[PDB]
Amino acid sequence: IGWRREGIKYRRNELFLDVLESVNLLMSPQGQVLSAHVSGRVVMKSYLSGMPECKFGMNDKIKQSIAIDDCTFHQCVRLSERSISFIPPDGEFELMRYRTTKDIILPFRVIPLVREVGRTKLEVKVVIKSNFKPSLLAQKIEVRIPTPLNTSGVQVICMKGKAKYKASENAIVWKIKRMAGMKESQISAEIELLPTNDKKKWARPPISMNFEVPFAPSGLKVRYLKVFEPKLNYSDHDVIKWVRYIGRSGIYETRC
Amino acid sequence: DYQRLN
Repeated sequence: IGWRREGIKYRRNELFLDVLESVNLLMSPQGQVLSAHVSGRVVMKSYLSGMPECKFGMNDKIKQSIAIDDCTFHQCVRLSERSISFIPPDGEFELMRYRTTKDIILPFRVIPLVREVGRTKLEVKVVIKSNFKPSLLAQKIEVRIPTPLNTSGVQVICMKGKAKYKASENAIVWKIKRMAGMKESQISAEIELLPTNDKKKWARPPISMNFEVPFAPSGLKVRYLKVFEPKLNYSDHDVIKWVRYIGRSGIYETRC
Repeated sequence: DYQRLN
């Protein structure tokens, strides 16, 4: 084996699995998902004695059951339910990489409301709703609301988090440290507008979000990670196993 | 965060 030496030993046989996923979305003003997909990778961190023969099993029939459009593996994976079999490198390594498009959990719903006031003001209300287990917290949430070029100033009211008008970037950035699943939040903003060439209207860019959630938006779940070492005297249940899910936004836009 | 696998 060119990726793993042979005399490795550890008193504490332990492994760490990381399900990293980027969830991307393009949503219309009328709530239709124009486009959506997830890109994930499973990173394994393992400190196992010998030359262990592991079995990675996830919810792949295609309750809990998800479809994988495509995917790639680490050379150690022996290709041919039918699950992943390998003798992993020691330390950290990327076990697999995959994409998903079907039955994707969109962690956040963005509901925008814009109202024009003559030519001097824009009235914006943006509501964000978290679509996930209430015991789970989203972290690092950011809502980005674009403002027109002719913005002379911005007033915002937000009961949760902090928001800043960014002239330079032409946008209102609302930041929230954490937010529990199944919740609602809103931001109100009054955009003060300068005179402008009447003829050219404003092409309103989408409202975009940044967030990090503790579950895989694709719905993927680790079932088991079976360790077998025929020579050495530790069995699968001697192994200490941990899994973590870090789902993060990729492109996540809401057309207003 | 990390959770014990089954």
